[PDB]
Amino acid sequence: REPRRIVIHRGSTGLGFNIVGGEDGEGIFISFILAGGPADLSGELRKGDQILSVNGVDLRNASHEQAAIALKNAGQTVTIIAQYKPEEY
Repeated sequence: REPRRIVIHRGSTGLGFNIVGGEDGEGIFISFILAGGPADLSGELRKGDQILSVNGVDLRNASHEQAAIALKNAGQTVTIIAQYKPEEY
């Protein structure tokens, strides 16, 4: 259950995933992976990954809005530290 570093590049549509959580002690979790999008084709992101950071910005205790912002401001090369945490998701 080690965390992993994933580097994805943004596409017209975006990074290709959605997130949930950010509240009540729940972290930011990947809820949806868009087929064929960058998150999908990383081969390293899954539904149920907790996003621990984005370009080094800690999102462990971040609100959903904070996390969305971080993903948008991360630019064209997005480095995600994710940890697969299905029990919690």
